[PDB]
Amino acid sequence: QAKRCTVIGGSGFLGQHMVEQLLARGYAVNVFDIQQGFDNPQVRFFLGDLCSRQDLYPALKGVNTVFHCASPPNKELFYRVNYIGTKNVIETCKEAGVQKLILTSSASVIFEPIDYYTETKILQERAVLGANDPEKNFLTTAIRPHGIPQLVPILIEAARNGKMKFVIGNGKNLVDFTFVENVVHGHILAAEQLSRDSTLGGKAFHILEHH
Amino acid sequence: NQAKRCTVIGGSGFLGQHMVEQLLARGYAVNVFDIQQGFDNPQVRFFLGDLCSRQDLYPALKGVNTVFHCASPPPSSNNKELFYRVNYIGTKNVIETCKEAGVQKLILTSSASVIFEPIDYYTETKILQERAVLGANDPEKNFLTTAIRPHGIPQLVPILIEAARNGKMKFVIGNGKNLVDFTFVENVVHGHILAAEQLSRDSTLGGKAFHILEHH
Repeated sequence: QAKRCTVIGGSGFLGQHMVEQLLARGYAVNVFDIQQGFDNPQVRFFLGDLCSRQDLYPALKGVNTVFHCASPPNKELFYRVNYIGTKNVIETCKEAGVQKLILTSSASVIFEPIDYYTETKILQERAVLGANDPEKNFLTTAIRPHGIPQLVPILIEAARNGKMKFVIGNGKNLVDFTFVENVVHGHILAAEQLSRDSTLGGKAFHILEHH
Repeated sequence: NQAKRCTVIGGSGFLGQHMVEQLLARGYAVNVFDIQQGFDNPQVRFFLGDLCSRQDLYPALKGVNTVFHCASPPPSSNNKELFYRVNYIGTKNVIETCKEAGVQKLILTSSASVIFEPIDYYTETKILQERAVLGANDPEKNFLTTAIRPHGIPQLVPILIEAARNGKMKFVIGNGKNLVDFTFVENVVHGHILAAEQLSRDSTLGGKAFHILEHH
């Protein structure tokens, strides 16, 4: 019964899709943002600032996964949204008895000049990854898609030990997917695979291609 | 400039095709070793023969700086021992001819499914082929090797790969505005090339496998 979830940034470019893919999978999606980006069926929309617990908790109690995707299109404007409000997303994900928080960070963070927007995406990710807590039944994960600047990682070493963990999917069904749709399929697969293996907990993750 | 000479073993193939077209754009000399002459262009010396023959192959490599190997049989063939011929033994012969001609770097085009360690004998040969190639990284001899692992030259596919704590994961930077236009194949070529132009700057990348991130 507990396969319910919630998207922060559902009014964004990616949240839109996140929800889309998520409903098809058979999921009671709840959307939380500051505006109403569009209308959709079977998705209770919640509105409010993410920095406020008081405007947020209504949107989280009941669900077992939170997809945090929020990001604006400026220090305080970048600091408060990605840092201050994420710490509140962490604080009230615990209160509302959520079990699985999936952060949508970037790929620029693998760079250790780095802009300020990315200064806040490392701060954010660390926060989210720091809060991994299998004991209090709270597993967090970060996912690094590129884009939604002018420097991007093309290739990543795959350690020859098999020391690195990796997420497996079935590409026979997603033969028709687009770039954005693969960013979502990434978030979801980790999400549902967190529910089996707590040792994805704490880990950032890059997305691979599939022809 | 005798450091821009380089050869695309398997250069008549679909990936090989694009490999040479892009490598001509950045001012490389390109021999091409394969079997047929595929789709030709009057700026390439298309050698050809047998991949496993020391002597078909040596003239194709003598004089050049960088070898780009991507000669793999179609995984659809399922001629079991063919995969063992071409991917394994052939590559060994690639490896030694590359040392027998003092070739500086070798970029092998691997398979993303070699990460799966009920698997195709194909992939098993693909793993053999990479341990060899990555096992011949002799920085002192100044022979440097890598393998790139593309996905579409299939029941299981790797969607996500753990990013390490810090430092224990190498990566190749690109300038991600000129390649929003590139097709998938064009980017995969731009991957091997950047690998190669970086194996010169840092000997750190030698002996290491790579996957291809999603973009554009």
